[PDB]
Amino acid sequence: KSPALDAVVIGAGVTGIYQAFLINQAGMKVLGIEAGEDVGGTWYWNRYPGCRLDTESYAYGYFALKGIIPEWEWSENFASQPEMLRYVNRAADAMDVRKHYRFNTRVTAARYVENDRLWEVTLDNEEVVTCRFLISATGPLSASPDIKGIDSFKGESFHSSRWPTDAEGAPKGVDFTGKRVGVIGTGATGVQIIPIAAETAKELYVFQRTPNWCTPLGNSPMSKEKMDSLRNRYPTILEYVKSTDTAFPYHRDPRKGTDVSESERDAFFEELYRQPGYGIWLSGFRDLLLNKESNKFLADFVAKKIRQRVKDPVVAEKLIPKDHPFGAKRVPMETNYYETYNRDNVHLVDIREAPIQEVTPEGIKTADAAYDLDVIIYATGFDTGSLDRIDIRGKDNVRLIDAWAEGPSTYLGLQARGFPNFFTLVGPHNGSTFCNVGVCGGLQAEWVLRMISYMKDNGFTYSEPTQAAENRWTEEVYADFSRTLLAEANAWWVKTTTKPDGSVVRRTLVHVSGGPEYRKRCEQVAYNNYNGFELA
Amino acid sequence: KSPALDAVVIGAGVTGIYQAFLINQAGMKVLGIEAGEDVGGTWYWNRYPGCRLDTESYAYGYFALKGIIPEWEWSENFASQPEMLRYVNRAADAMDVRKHYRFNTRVTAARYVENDRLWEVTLDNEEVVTCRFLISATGPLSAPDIKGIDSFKGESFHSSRWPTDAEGAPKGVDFTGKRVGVIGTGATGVQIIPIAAETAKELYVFQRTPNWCTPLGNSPMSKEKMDSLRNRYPTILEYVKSTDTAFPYHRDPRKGTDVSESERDAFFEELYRQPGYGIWLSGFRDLLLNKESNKFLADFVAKKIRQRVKDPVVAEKLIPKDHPFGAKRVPMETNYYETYNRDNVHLVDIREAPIQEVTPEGIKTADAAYDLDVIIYATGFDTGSLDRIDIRGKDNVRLIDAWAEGPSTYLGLQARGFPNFFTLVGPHNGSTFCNVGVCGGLQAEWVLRMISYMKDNGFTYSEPTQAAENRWTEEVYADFSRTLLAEANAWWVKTTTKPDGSVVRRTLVHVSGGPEYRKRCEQVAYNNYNGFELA
Ligand SMILES: Cc1cc2nc3c(=O)[nH]c(=O)nc-3n(C[C@H](O)[C@H](O)[C@H](O)COP(=O)(O)OP(=O)(O)OC[C@H]3O[C@@H](n4cnc5c(N)ncnc54)[C@H](O)[C@@H]3O)c2cc1C
Ligand SMILES: Cc1cc2nc3c(=O)[nH]c(=O)nc-3n(C[C@H](O)[C@H](O)[C@H](O)COP(=O)(O)OP(=O)(O)OC[C@H]3O[C@@H](n4cnc5c(N)ncnc54)[C@H](O)[C@@H]3O)c2cc1C
Repeated sequence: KSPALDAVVIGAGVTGIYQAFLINQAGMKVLGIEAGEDVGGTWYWNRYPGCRLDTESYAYGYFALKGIIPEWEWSENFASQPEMLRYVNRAADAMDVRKHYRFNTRVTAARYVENDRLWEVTLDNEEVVTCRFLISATGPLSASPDIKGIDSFKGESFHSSRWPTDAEGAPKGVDFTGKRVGVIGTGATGVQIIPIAAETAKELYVFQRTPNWCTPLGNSPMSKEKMDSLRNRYPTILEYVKSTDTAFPYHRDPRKGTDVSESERDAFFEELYRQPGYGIWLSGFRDLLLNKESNKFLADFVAKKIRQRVKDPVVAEKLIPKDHPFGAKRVPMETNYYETYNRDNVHLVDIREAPIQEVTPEGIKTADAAYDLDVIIYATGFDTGSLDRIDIRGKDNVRLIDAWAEGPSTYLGLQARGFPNFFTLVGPHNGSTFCNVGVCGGLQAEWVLRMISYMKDNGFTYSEPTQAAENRWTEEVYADFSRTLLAEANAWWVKTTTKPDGSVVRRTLVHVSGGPEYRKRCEQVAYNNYNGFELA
Repeated sequence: KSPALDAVVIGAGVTGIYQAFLINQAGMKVLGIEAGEDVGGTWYWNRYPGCRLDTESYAYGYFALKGIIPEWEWSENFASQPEMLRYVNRAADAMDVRKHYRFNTRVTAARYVENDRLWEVTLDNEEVVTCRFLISATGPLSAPDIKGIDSFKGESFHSSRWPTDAEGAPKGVDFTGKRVGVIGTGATGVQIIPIAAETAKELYVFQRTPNWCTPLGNSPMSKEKMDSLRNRYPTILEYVKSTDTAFPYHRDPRKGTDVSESERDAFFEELYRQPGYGIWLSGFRDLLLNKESNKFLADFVAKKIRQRVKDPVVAEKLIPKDHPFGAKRVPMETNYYETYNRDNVHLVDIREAPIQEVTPEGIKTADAAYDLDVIIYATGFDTGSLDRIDIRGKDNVRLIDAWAEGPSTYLGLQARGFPNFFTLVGPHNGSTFCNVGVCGGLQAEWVLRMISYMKDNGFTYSEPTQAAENRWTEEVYADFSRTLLAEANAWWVKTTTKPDGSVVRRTLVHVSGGPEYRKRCEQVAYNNYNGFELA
């Protein structure tokens, strides 16, 4: 049998809708599927107070850089969620892409049918569509707590992954006047929520096990003159972000930390720290993430600034990580976060030394005290992937989740052996963790378009990585990872298995190779007739 | 005073015409100047028999890849000069670029007017045109001192100016009944020699020392293949934009010394028989970094020459002993070695017996006299294309004097002393080992972006700072020094001892990978052209 569609794209975040647009544009039959009511992905689902980009708006706005909505005007240097959603909606208007999508629809299963070289996609556990190619754009991140009696709390509970919204689409109940509020989690979302909650809360208790390194965002409104000169510079901006390791508008200093004196370093860090955006991390010395000494130079500088900004030295010290290097995790940026602790009604609770024994009807119970609360905010982190919710079955009925149980195994981060004609766009296993996804995801969608077109042009109906290509690729991805500070720092990012026979397999959950070098490899493969893929 | 033009572009080869096209398309006023009649540059001036690409036609044809002439059809895998000239003509037609050019016109001088931030450009030592920006696209290569050349009574042919018929094809390529001498076995000689031998009564090749050459493996391009190529143009473009040379090849990730002798030989045998430059560009990653690895390949190619040339004494005179393989841009050949197997073809070693003079009757060497009906001077390449122009910067300094110790630039594009002046496509910015169809196109795009940024911001002055130029120029020498090229081509380095006794070394050749170099250029452009003072 022949499939009804050339492709199904799962997801209508920035990645999915661009893939669908490209495929329709090339004259092929695409159906998008989205669980929500409309486009946006991240920017549709996440509506908690202070939700905002870490990437310069202009750099994230690939659809404007690529001339799809070249006239777009950013109002802020780092756009809030509502502005981001307007951006994605405007892009979708211009792409005329909503008409290819079925919204309010979940893919629950997808099954490869060997004899027909197609995928059977089950929607909402009932209807089945068939496509030659299945393309996942289901999100590089998933909702992340492990404490008794959470459901027993009799006040208002808020979860940042599913913040309640009103009729407009704005967050519900962010006015905390008269309320004692407890926040669990000081990761990226916690450091955005904490300062805002503190504006109105009667009291605010922050339950922190271990701190993250955070740096100031430096956000400000975008003037008309800046926005115009940016747009005039788009051709250079595009070429620049295509050429940096992360696709952020930053590149590392060519010197090592020791190439300069303590005096120069301090002045260098001071200047970076006060500059809006990720410069402090991404413009740092070349060995920042390769050398413990070099990393300590910066980590000690950031500590110094945290002690400057927090008045109480006891509290200051609890906000400074002693257990991991700076820049081992996508660093959260913040707007007046550390200053929040200077408020009379803000209290830091160290739950490492006094762990939470249970959430109770009245609040939170640690080993050391009872906190009577009206509100608990679960400012919960991020990893388990977006694909696990789908029962994906490849050849011989193998489950993707079993295929990847000892860690992701792919060729080029895009296809897995066992699962022909299936592309996995934008995920930690192909570089989303440290990427400007706006740009990285766009370029990846373009590469997938070119492979599908090549197959169409050549009459190929089957693609699957060989065992050798997959194994070498995955080993090489791990080898890249292991040469950095991330490997010792993030233990859970490496799956180590000892096989029956006795071989030891090491795989990283997170691909950290530079984008340009990654894409150069992908073009080497594409030009040489998709070497490493069995095509038929 | 305000300049009449935003820019003057010197030259109508593929680089110049593209630059001029870009600037006019951006809505700026450009004037092109070209010494010749029409467009083509290389492909206009070089009309000798056997002239042909070393780069796969589809990969050189950036104008087809970029959608300027997307419908173009290559008739062979490595296009002959006549096909290339048609390519450039068709591109120029589609670009509507000839209307912006002065032809039959030679820039003789260019002077920077400091009070006015513009260039005065002198044409054929008479008319003066003014521009904000001067962009040289005068060619990555320029241009024999033998007593008595004018004394020969036979026919003399110079490869750089082969006479043409009315249809513009080489004249006098039938040597039936003629005794022919060819002086030189660089790129042009090895293209001319096998063709001359098809008809010559007798052929004498006057060779000082041999080059390394490899088989081109050229063949006609079928419609089927052309169409499949056109369909993958998006991929082909991305690939050539990401390889080190912009050729459609990338190095093997392994070091030569890491692969066994039997494997290596087999690897080399397959590449040797594959059309184009794979034997060099797809080779081991350390070919130009490790002497033992290079020697593996040089020994292999020598084994192939001994196989192809029947007489071992002649074969050995055709195998270089003085240099590593691939330390110069390697001439590719069509049946060149086999020419020497013919009974009427003779290799004359002029190292062993240098030429004394040309005489009315032929050539006299230290050893013998050769009676000839035809002499072909198949000349090679040194001096730069800019040397022919009297270029004066601030305080009336000559560019010749500013670059006397070697080229000194920022980003290979502008030189301190010479504001608003861009040098496109020359050995000092990567042309030697590049597919110039692509590298040059990309360079022109970068310069256009800089010029557009200046126009947007109202800047009328650009010049590299001393620190930027020095740092850049020193790095370029550093990368160069860590390759075999430093030992192999000693004349590619200028070593000056200054009056204070300090030693300055500059490379004449920039050898960084294209992608890396362009990344550096974008780092600069994004950061408001840091290292250029702009005003
Ligand atoms: C708060 C926050 C801030 C961020 N800030 C940045 C930033 O500044 N810079 C940056 O580069 N990245 C940032 N990101 C990362 C973000 O993931 C990417 O920028 C980008 O939004 C991901 O786009 P996407 O289309 O790949 O996936 P998503 O935006 O996650 O969209 C995936 C879509 O798939 C749908 N879906 C999933 N499964 C199914 C199914 N089974 N059936 C039907 N539909 C399904 C979901 O409903 C969702 O709409 C941020 C993420 C978060 C959460
Ligand atoms: C025989 C041969 C084969 C080659 N094969 C390849 C190949 O296969 N692949 C590859 O990448 N490269 C090859 N090259 C290199 C070649 O130089 C480039 O490919 C390319 O043609 C250079 O283009 P250009 O526009 O930069 O300069 P050119 O083509 O050299 O043109 C420069 C133009 O400037 C004009 N000019 C110079 N000075 C003045 C002046 N003062 N006033 C007015 N006009 C002036 C000249 O008349 C000329 O027309 C080859 C070169 C030669 C000689």
